Amino acid sequence: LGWESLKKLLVFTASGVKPQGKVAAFDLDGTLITTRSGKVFPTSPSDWRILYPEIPKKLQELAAEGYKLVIFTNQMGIGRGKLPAEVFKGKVEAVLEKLGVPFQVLVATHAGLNRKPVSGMWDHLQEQANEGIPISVEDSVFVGDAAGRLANWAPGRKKKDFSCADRLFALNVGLPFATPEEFFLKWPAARFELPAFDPRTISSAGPLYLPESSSLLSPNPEVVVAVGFPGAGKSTFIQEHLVSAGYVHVNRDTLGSWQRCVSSCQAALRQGKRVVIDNTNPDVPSRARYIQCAKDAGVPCRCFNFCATIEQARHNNRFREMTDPSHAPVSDMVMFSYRKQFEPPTLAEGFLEILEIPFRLQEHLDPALQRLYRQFSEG
Amino acid sequence: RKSSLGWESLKKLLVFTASGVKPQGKVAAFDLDGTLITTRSGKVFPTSPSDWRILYPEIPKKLQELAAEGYKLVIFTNQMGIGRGKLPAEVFKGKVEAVLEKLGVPFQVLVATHAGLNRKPVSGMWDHLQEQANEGIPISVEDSVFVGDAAGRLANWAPGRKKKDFSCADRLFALNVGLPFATPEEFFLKWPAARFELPAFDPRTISSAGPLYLPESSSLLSPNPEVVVAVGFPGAGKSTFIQEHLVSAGYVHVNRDTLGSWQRCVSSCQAALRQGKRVVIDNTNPDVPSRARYIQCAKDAGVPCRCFNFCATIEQARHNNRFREMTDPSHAPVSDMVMFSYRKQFEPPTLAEGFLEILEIPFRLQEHLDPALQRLYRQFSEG
Repeated sequence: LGWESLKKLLVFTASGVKPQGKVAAFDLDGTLITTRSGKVFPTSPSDWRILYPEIPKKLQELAAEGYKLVIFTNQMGIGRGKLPAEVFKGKVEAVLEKLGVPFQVLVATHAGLNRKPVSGMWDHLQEQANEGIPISVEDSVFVGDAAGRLANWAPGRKKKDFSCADRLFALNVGLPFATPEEFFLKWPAARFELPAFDPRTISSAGPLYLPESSSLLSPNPEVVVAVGFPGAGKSTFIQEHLVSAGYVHVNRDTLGSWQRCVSSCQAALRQGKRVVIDNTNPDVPSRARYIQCAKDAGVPCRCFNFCATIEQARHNNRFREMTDPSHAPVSDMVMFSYRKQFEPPTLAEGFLEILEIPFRLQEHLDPALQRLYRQFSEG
Repeated sequence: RKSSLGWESLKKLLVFTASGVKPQGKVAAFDLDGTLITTRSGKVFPTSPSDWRILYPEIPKKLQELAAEGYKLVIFTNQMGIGRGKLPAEVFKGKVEAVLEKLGVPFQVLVATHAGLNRKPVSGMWDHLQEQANEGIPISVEDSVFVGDAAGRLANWAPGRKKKDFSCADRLFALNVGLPFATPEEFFLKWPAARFELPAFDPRTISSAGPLYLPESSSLLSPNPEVVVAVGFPGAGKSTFIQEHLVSAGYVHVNRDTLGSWQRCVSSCQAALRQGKRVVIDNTNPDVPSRARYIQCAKDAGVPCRCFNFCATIEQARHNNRFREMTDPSHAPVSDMVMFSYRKQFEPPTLAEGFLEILEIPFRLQEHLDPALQRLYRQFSEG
C-alpha cells in the first residue's frame, strides 16, 4: 500500500504502519502543521512548517507507547477542483518526512459522510484501514484546532474559534479530545461551547402533539394552518398524518403564490374537504388569510405549531442535503428571514385551538440513517 | 410490452431501454429539450440531427451520482412532430442514442408521439413506467424527482433570459403524478427557486359539489310550452346537460351540428311550438342577434323564453374537449379557431333581449363518471 483513491476519500499508508487497538489521531492544518506566512490560507504548497518544536518528540513517544498515528483531514478543495490532488499528496509526504514517524492519513475530499464532524473517516479506519483489529475508543485520542473555544480563552487569542468540527468529531465517535496546545504544550483546558442542540441523544419518544387530550384530526371540514421553520419536518408530518388521511394539501412551493394558496383553500372548502396549509406561515398577516377562509366557509380553523428550533431545522436541512440528492438547499438568508418575521401564534388571531408539534427523531428512518442523524452535522 | 432490449414502437409511444438499465424503487426523470440538451445553433428548432449540446457541464456527473444512489434514470420527452409527420421516427431514434452516448449513462427513454394520454402534462407516460416498463417493481413517488424546463417561470428569472417559459408542461406533469419537481437550473446548478405561475384553471377544483343551477329557487323544467336558449362555449357540456335534464323529459332538441343550418334550426323551433311542445336550442348562441331569432319564435307562438347561460370559461371548455378527445372515440375535435371566434362574438345574455329568466349553469363535473375517468379529469392536460 501507498496512496489510495476511494469513494470521496484519499488514504495514505506509510512504511512502518502497524494496526493497533489504540489510535492517536490528529487534525492536519492548525494541529500538526501551520502556515509560515501567518495567513489562514496557504500562499503556496511550501507555505507550511511543523507547528510546535515539541511535536515530533511527542509522536515518537506515542508510537513507542503503541498508539497508531493517524491523520484525519478535511480538504474540500480537492473535490471542487481548486487544490490538485497530486499537489496535496506531495505536501503530505514532505510533512510526514519532517515528522520522522510512520503515519496513516485519511483525507476527506467531498462533502457528506466523510467530512468532519461526521465520523465516516473513523468508520473507514475501523472497517477497512485497520487490519481487522478492533480499536478501543476509550484508550485513544483525537487532537484538533477546531475546538469551539470561547473568545479570550488564552492571552493573545481574543477571537473565538471559527469551527467546532474537531471536538464534535470526537463526540460523534466517543473519543477523548485535546487541543493542540493542551496535548503538546500541556496548557490547561480551554473554555468551549457546544451547539445548543445535541442530536446524539434525540429520540422518537414522547407525545406526537400537545395537549394529548386534543384530537389530532377532525371528522368534519376545517382548515389547518401549519407554522414552522423551513426544514422543521412539516411536509413529512403533513403527508403522513393529514394528507394520506384525507386532507387536501395546500403547498406554496408547489403552487407559486399565496393568492393561489387562498384560492385552493376556498375551492377545497366548497367541496366539503378538510385542508392543510403547508407553509412557513411566520406572521399574523399570513395566517389571517387562511383564518378568514375558514370564517367565510363557516368551518373551524386550527393551528399546528411546529416547535423545531433554528438549530434543529438547520440540522435537518444538513441531513437531507447529505442523504437526498434531490433536496433543494435551504439557505441561511431564508432561515434567518423566517426568524425575523416570526410572531408566536395566539388564540387571539381567530384559532379554535393551537397544537404543539415537538421536534423528534423520525420513527420511519432506517437504523443506519438514524445512526447518521444522531451526529453533529456542522462545526 | 414489458422488458425490451432497445427500441419498441407501442400505441402512440416509443420506448428505448439501454443495456445496464435496472428497475428501481425510485426514479430520476428528465425532460430532453431544454433540460438535458439544447440547440448548438441557438435557435428554437434544431437545424440538424447533430444540432445539440449538453445544456450544462455539471449534468453527466450528476447523472452518475444518481445512478450510484439507486435512482432509475428516465427521459420523458414530447415529440408531436413524429406523430404529425413533420419529423421522421428514425432520425430522432438515432439522435437519442447519440445523446445517451455523450451522457455516458444507461437511460430509459419514453417518447410521446401524438396527443392524448402520453402527451405530458398528462401522466400516461408515467403510468406506463409503473405498470409496464419497471419490471414489477413499484416506484415511490415522493422518493423520486422530475426535472424539466417547461416550468411556467415568469419573465427575467435569471440574468439574460427576458422571455418567460413557453410552457408549464413539465411542472404540471409532476403535479399530476405527485412527483417533486425541479428546473434544470434548480436541480443541476443549485440556483434559487425561480418564480412561477400555474394555469388560471385548475382541473382539481371541479367537482359534483355546489348547485346544479342558479338561482336554486327556479326550476329548470317548465310544465307549459317555452323556448330555452342555451348559451355556452363549444365543449361546455351544453349537449350533455340538456339531454339529461330536458330532452329525457320531453323537450324537443334543436342542434345546429345535427340539423345542418341555422334556418333549419328556426324551422324546427317553430314546428315544435306548433305541436304545442317545449323546445331547447342547443347551439352556442354567443351573440344577441343570433339568439334573438329564437326569442322571436317564442313571441310568435305566445310562449315565454328562457336562457341557460353555461358558466364554462374558455380554458374549462378546452380542457373538456381534450378530455373527450382522450376518452370518446366518436368525438369530433373542436379547433381553436372556433373557440376564439366564439369568444370574439360573445355577448352576455340580458333580460332586455326579451327573456323571462336567465339561469346560470356552473361548470360541474360530468355526471356518472367511473373513478378512473375522474382521476384523468383532474389532471392538467395542456402545458
